[PDB]
Parts: sequence; C-alpha cells; structure tokens
Amino acid sequence: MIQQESRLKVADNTGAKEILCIRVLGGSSRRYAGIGDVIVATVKDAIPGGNVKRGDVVKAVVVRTVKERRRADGSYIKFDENAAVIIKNDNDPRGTRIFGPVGRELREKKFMKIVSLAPEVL
Amino acid sequence: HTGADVKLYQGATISSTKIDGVGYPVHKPVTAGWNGYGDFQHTTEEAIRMNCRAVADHLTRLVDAADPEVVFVSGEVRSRTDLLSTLPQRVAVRVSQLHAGPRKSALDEEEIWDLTSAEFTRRRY
Amino acid sequence: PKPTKGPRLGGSSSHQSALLANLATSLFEHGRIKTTEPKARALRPYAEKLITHAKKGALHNRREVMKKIRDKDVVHTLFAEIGPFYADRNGGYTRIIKVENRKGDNAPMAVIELVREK
Amino acid sequence: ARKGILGTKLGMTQVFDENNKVVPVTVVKAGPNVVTRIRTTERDGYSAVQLAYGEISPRKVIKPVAGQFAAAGVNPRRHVAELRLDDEAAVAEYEVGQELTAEIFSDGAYVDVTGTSKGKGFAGTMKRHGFRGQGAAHGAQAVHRRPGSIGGCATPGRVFKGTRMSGRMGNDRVTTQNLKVHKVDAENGVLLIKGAIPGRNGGLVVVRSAIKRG
Amino acid sequence: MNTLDFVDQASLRDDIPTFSPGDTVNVHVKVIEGSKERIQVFKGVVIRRQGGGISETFTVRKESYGVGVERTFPVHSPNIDHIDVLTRGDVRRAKLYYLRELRGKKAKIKEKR
RNA sequence: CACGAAUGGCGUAACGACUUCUCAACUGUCUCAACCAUAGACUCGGCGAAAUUGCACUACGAGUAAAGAUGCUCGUUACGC
RNA sequence: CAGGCUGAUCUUCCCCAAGAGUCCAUAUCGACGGGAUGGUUUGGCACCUCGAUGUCGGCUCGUCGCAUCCUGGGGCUGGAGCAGGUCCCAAGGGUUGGGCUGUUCGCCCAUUAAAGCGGCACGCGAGCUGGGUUUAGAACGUCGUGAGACAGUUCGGUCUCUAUCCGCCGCGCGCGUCAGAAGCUUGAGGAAACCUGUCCCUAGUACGAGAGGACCGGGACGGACGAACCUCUGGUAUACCAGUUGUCCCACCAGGGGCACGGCUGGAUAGCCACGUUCGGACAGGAUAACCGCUGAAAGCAUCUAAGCGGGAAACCUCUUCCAAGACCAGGCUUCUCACCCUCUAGGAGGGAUAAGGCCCCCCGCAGACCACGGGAUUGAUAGACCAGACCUGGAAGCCUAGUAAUAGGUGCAGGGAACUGGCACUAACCGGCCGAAAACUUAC
Repeated sequence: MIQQESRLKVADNTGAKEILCIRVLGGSSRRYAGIGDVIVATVKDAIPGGNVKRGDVVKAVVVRTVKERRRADGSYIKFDENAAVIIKNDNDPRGTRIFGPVGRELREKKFMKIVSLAPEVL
Repeated sequence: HTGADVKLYQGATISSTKIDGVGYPVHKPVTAGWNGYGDFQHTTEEAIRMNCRAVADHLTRLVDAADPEVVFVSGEVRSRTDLLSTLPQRVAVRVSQLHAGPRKSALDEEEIWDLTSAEFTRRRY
Repeated sequence: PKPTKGPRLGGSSSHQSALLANLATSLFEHGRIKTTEPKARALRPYAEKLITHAKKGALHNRREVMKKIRDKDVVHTLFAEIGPFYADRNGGYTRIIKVENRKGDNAPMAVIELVREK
Repeated sequence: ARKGILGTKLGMTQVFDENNKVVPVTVVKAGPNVVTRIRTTERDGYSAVQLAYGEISPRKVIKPVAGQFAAAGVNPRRHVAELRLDDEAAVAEYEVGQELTAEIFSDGAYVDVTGTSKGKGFAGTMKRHGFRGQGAAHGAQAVHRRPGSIGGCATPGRVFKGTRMSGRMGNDRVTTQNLKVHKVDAENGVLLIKGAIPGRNGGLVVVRSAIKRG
Repeated sequence: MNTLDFVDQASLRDDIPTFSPGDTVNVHVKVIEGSKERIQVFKGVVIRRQGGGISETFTVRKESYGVGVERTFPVHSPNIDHIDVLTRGDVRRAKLYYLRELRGKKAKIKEKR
C-alpha cells in the first residue's frame, strides 16, 4: 500500500533520509507497491556530506510496509514503518550497509545482493 | 505570434525578409460580452494560426529554394512549438530552437554569431 | 435477545429500552395488559428472560432483575409468586392474543397474558 | 461424456495442501441422486437426463407430481432438474432407477457450479453498476450518490434502451467456471471444491463437469 | 456445534501447548531455500488470539534492530513444527494492541507469581 | 503599448472574518469507498391543496415541412391497466 | 449563442511531373499549374425562436463515424538482424497519474503496447459546480471640460420548480393461448464479455567486421477490468463485555441505574463490505477483406479469371454466460380431476354445488418499498422461550484472608451475552372462508 505522493524512509548509507514516491513500475495505471516492488522516487532529505543530494530523481525498492502481507501458507508479516533501499539499473544497492530487517519476498524477486547485506531476513 | 522575420545566409550575401500578419487582434481580452455571449477564443486562435501558416509557407519556400542546413528559430515556448508542428517533415528535421528575446529589441551580427557557434561546433563534430 | 431488525420501537434506541422496562413492569403487576401488536410481539422475549432469573432465585439473579425493572414492589412479586409458580414449566410463560383495531389510527392491537393453566 | 449431480451448499472452511500451502474450499453435500426420466430424440427432439434430489414426505407431494414418480417406480423427491447431453451416445449410460453418488468425480478434476446468487434488494447505481459518484464537498447540492445525465439533448430525445439505472439486483443465476475439486469424501458424500460458489448456505447447486478445461 | 466440524476434525493437530495473550514464546518455523529445508525461530510476546477452530490464528510481536515486527500464524499450520512457552504474563486485556505505541522499558510485561 | 511627486512619490514596527505564494501538524477533500442511527421517502387509518391545462385509446428510424415532427410519407416495433 | 443554405477561408485527398534523392521523377519528398470530398475553423445570408431556445470550462453518464494511437493481416523499401518509412484491409477491446493556467488548447515531469481524431443545441445546469464573463461597489492605465467610456486590468456579487405525456430502469394486477390444473423443458429472437506485458527454452543460434540480435514453436508470472463469495486479513457495530469523569436517584454501606454524541475510552460473534479469497477473456470449425496462388483462352505469346480449383485476420457466423412461447405459427414430453342439480322454453343460455388444484387468514426467511418469491401450519421443529455447544469479553456477586488506607489474592477458564449449530411441542401456527372442470362440423385414414 504505497502509491504516488507517499513518503518512505531510506535504509541505506547513501545519505538520504526521506524520499517521495512518484511512479509505481510494472504496468500502466498500477496502484499500489508492496515489498519487493520497484518504484521511482525523489530525494527530500539528505545529510550535508553524502552522495545523494536533495532533489535527485532515483529508483528504489520497498523492504518494509505497515500493511500486512499474506504469504502462500496463510501467514502474515507486518512492520511499523515503510522503508526503501535505493538501487541502480542492475538492481544492486547504491550504498553498502542495510539497516533493520527486510521481508523474505526479496528472495523471490531475485534481490540476492540486498538479502546478503541485510542483518535479518524475516 | 504576430508575424516573424527571416534572414538567409549564403556566405558573402545576407538576405532579409519581414513576414507580416493578417490577423490583427492576436490578444484575447478578459471580456466576452453579455453573460458570455460572444467570445474571442476562436476568433483569436484563427488569427494566430493564420500568422503561423504564413510564416511556415515562407520558410518552406526558402528551404526549397536555397536548401539550408540549419534553420534557427528564436521565440517563446508557445509560438515556437506550434510553428514547429505546422512545418512539414522536410524542414522540421533541420530546425534548432533558440531562446532569444523579443523582436522589438532586434539582434546584431555578433549576437547571432555567438548564438549559432555552439550548435555549429556540435554539427562539425 | 435478538436486536430489532429495523428502526427502533419508540423513536430512538433509548426510548425503546425504557419503554420495554415499563411494559414488563405492568405485565408482572396486573398479569394482562393490552398494547399495540408490534409492542407486544417485541415484549415476549424480553419479559420471559426476567422470569427465568426469578426461577433460579438467588442474590445474583435478583440484582440483575433490579437493574431493569427498578420497581421494588414488582421484584418481590417476581421472586415470591411468579418464580415458584413456573418452576415446573420449561419455557413458554407468555401468550399473545390478537384483538380489534384501534379507532383513532387503525393500529393493530393485541393482548399479552401470563400463562395460568398450571 | 459430461457428468453432473445435484447437491446443496454447506459452508466454507480451510484445509492445507501436501506442500504446506493453504487452500480455501467450499463444502458441497453432493447427495445421492436417482434418475427419473430420459429425454430421447424420438420423444423430445433433444438429448438429456432428468435427476431428482432431496427428501419430501408423502403428505407434501401434489397428486399430479406423485403420479410422475409412480410412473417410474421411484419414491418422491423434493427437487427435480435436468442435465443436458451433447449426443445420443451418452444416453445409453443412464437408465431409470440408477443411483448417482458423489464418487463419479475424482480428485483434481475441474467442475462448473451453478447456483442462485444472494438477493440484494432495490439497489442504487453505485451498488448495482459501480458508478463513481460525485464530490462530497466543494459545494455539492444533494447529488452525492445519484447518476447524472442520461442522454444528449434534442438528438435523439429518447433514452436508448439499455441505459443503466437503479433497480433490483442479485438473486440471479450464476455459473462459476473451472473450479478445482480438492478432495472427495466417500464415507460422507461430500465434495471439497476450491473456491467460492453462488448462493446461501443450504441452497441448491448443480455440480457439472467443466466445459472448457475438462 | 460447528456444522462443518466433521470436516475440520481430521486436519486438527495435537501437542499444541496452552498459551494465552501476554505470554512470551518462541516459534520454530520451516523455510525453504533452494530445496534445502531449515528452521528459524521467532521469539516475542503473543498479543492476540482469534479463535475459530481450525481457522484460529495468533500474533507474535518482536523488536529487531530498533524496528518492531509482527508475525501471525495459523495455530494448526503444519509449518509450525514446535512451540515453546517461556513465560506467563499478567494482562487485563484479551488483545494487547496498546503495545504498538510503546518502546523499550515501557513495553515490558509482568509475569505470573 | 499607457508610473511620478498633497487627484501626493518612496518606505514603514503594530494591526486586518481583505487579496496572492509557500511550509509543518492534521485529516474521507481524494486514491476508493464501506457500515450504523434518526427525520422524510414506502405501507395502513383520517383531513386534504397547488402552479399548469386547444384536443387525445399521446412509439421508433430514414425523410418532408416555417430549414430540429407523439399528430405528414415509407417502413420497423408494440396484449389492456 | 445555437439550427438552416453556401464552402471564399479551413480540412482530407487526387491529376501533370521541373526537380531533391551520388547515378535514378515516381524507396521517400515533390515546385509552377489544375480537379474535388467533408461540413471541426474564420466568414457570407438573415429563413424558426425576443407574451424568453440560460454563454465557456470542470464533474457524472454515455452512444455513433473511421480520415486507426496500440493490439491483428499484407505489398514495396535506398528492408543484413533489432528497429523503422510509406501504402492497403481491419472499429473486437483498450487508450495513465501529476506541475502552470478559469481556461478548451498547449509546454513539462514519471511511466506505458498506446497515452487517436471527430459528431451528438462546439452531447449533458427541470443532473451538479460558478472559476471566466456585462446588473448594481471600489481602484489602476488611457480617452473626455464634464456626466462617463474602453476587443486594457484588479478585489467582490441569491443557480427556482411536489414529473401530466413520450422515453428509460425494476415490480405487480387482468385476459388470452378451444375442458380445469401440475412438473420438466425446446428454443425463433435478444443482452453481456472480447484488453495486454515481462521472463525462461530453442539460442547467444540464423543475420552481422563488430557492437548487437531474431521469425516460427513451447512454458512461468503479472498490470487494468468484471463476477461470485466471507474460510483468512481488514472496515463498521445505537438490546454484547470491561474500565472510567461529572451529577441525580434506588433510605444508608456494598451493588447498580437515568443523562451528558452509544458521555468518553479498550475490544467485538452474526449481517453488509473491500483493502480480502477464488474464477474469466479461451480451444476448435465455417464464409471472407487486403494479399498469395493452380490450370487457362479471347489475343499461336503472356495473364490469380472470362469456364473451373485453392490458402487468407482481434472484423462476420457458430462457440462461453444470461433472458426468453403475449414467438398470435401464443410450442413439446408426461401426470392428475375425468361428474352433479335447477330454470328460461328448452335452440341456446343463465344459475347454484363440486373434483384435481389455488388463494386469503395464521407462524416465518439471508426474499422484500408495496406486491411478488420461498418455507411451515399438530400425520408439526416455522418463529420465540428452555437446555447444551461454538464464539466475544476477561476473572462477576457473596464470603474469607493480607494491608492503617488506596488495593491485592482464593473460592473460580468465574460471571455476563444477540445473530451460528444440535436437542425439547413449553407459547403461537386456530372446532375456516373464497375461487376452481368440455357447442360442434368437414375431409382424410
């Protein structure tokens, strides 16, 4: 449940703090983005001495959502905050460290490099 | 969108032409009439379109005659992208859009040379 | 019991609750009252669940009756007379009889009565 | 050829796969059926079979109905329906007095379930047709939920049969396609269809072999 | 009497312990990663329980690296191969949703004595 | 195109249910709607209007006509209330 | 302002071919001249309406044309492959969200298979708004001596109406279908639906110096839309459970009740629902459009054609779902009742009483505006009460103990409780009324 005009936190060490959602990729007139769904965002907050600068246009992936997500076995996963990780074209992280846990659905969507650096894959 | 003026360069000689417009009231006033009866929306759009058609016909004649390599167009966002949509594919492929000021100010040779040098560099590269 | 399906009976949700407690108080004092038919139909489940409390008469059941009918002369009659009387009957303590319509507004009226056949 | 049986809907429940996945299922009491009549081409001009299901007391059967059951030597049943066969070759598979059970269906097969939808009453344009409404603020004038324009002025001047309006919805006949039967219970005569079937609990449904994927 | 309870009977499971919301448990779950079956443990307070028979679920809450995680399972799910109840807590609610806005020393729950 | 010095010119702390632009918090304004109650609407008993009104057992299409036809032409459709 | 005639202007084409394209008019453009379609633009006329046809834009709801934006089928290419240009056939479905502007239009941002062009009083104000605009206020610039004016601007300013007729969406009553009824159906004729992407194998293959990179053929997973349903997840809950503030009352303590949005908070079974769960667009066949062909003369050659024979697409017909014999050609297969009296002057008709069957009254429903529909009616589990279970809340009252008190612990998975399930005739379905069955004749066998 992430759409246009929606703000997420960044779980990298790229220097970004808030991003605003712009578009949800995967088809025309798409509505929501869940865990493992790529988006297009813009940087709203940043650290003074970082790489990404305020006002950039970047791509990102969703790793945590407040909305519960149903799994194939009838179980559910829920967090307290929406978070995102900025990636590049090859679907690899731009940063080097990942903060906090991430969902297991990134394994299905072939985000093998993000899963390795994540402290916990719930 | 009240006319145009054109300069053709073939080396030593420079030719100048002033295209005039046939639709005079190119400005749409806020007033329309009694309760909106009567309205200068369409009767001004048609005047602007007449001016654009005249300029496009003259420029197409010049392109067919002299065969230029580049046609720099200096105007504003409105009356530079609607004239580009009027020109045929023959000339619209060889159009470079400029960002210069009003026609009342007029331009000098040095200013035009400096405006076009940046494009000619890439063209020769 | 089962909540009212449509709009409430007196005009609001709080006038119906006070209307049913007054109707049950007058049913246990005279034993037979004549009301409008939809008012008697909705009273049958309500009044019968108070006699059941009086059948298993304790201090706990008494204090749950006292929170509805509020009349101390009717609480005594429920536990002294109407409780022991129905000690050999498993439900169905009330009967409804349909009578002639009202002249003023043609409302269907009915009589609700306590069973005395045993 | 094509298989079918008359049954009743019991409810929805939940079972787990052999791969630890969960599958929602609908429980259908595919009760026993008895063949009452066979529709031959010579008598009727088409090919079908007539099945009866249910249980009705002999006091509750109308006399003309009880004479049709007595003409086949079969006890009266509450419900009578028909299953249509595509040719005369499948007619030989049935005869009057047969006893159809739920075992005719095997696990993993695909079925079509036909039932009568729940009734929704007199419904407006949003509920019945999905008309997006109109703004709830910015100065609306009591048009928050009602349709709007219904045609073009003076040409034609009529309202074009088929215009979508308010009325009674629901309570129609619906056929769900390509449902997958999960498990058949022989000792209970109960099918476990994976999905949702039309109707309310205790209503009559018809479970027939799938026409597309079967 | 749950008209369909004659169908749900076969799929029920034994050896589930008797736990209540407020109790701290760790749940052993099975995960598949390249057809290699292993087991993961989720430890946290049990905050609710929505009884329905075979369709009963419960919710466990944890804090991970400063981020809380809630995970909900069906009680009779074959994936849960083991549940260990570690502590019995003192609560006055049947659902502990009020813990969602509490962090740190404010989210500790008393235990039976 | 077509400011200008008491029909004053340029600024100004405080003030304004005045006009314009932006930010934070907030939210059914929106994505995208869902449910509950009351007063009408609906049914029964009583009393009981109004504007309007050349007519009447007052269909549709393509045409014709004072140039946009329930009322004319040719067809199509249509059991009575 | 709208409609009407015209088509100068506008729009869509076409005839001739100077040239551009290295050579080469016609792969792709095409000057000077010429011929037209359409009725979207600016105009010309003043034919209906001034005892009234409310103007632009936005919203909600649509329907039609093809001069086709995507998807489908082909010819040519200055088409190596991927990707393109132009032309021919094709209207089944689809055609995004934002920034600026009252703005239609337009530029830009992020995507997409694509972000098509037009008609319907430039569709739609007895359906909604009132941002622009010319009622009345005030101010700026220019004009005027002035009252004031302006195809230059700025801040403001009441949107009335109980649907008679046609039209459209749903639902009943009456009669008919040649005796009165009841089950199950055939279908002439109609309605709905039709969208599309990424990845993997063939294959890093054909093609290409290389970079790049396929057709045809299989498989996996999605985006938008639609339908059914409530097991899971979430939303709501005005007769459910618990805490608590103010005040009044039940004589008082204890325990509760009335009012304060259900006073406010924490939850919440059933019902309804989406944000939830399942399913769908198909496979196959027929006649074709552009296009490709076989045999072959008139015309000793050549030619898809004049005789004959074939391939060929999301368009058309069957195929999927739904309605359907008021389909007046008013259908079919069966099963029930299959018989009584009186009067007119007995020609025919009228009347009463019945059979099978139906309706009203009564008890109800997840069926419902009313009606209708479905179920039950003592040879009875239809509704309520009663008992038990599931489920919600969360540990009732009384008593005892510990603490000076606020409070805590035991008795005790306690007490309370509606919708779901199973038992039980305890209460109500009653010692009851109204409708409802046949002229025959001709020919054939």
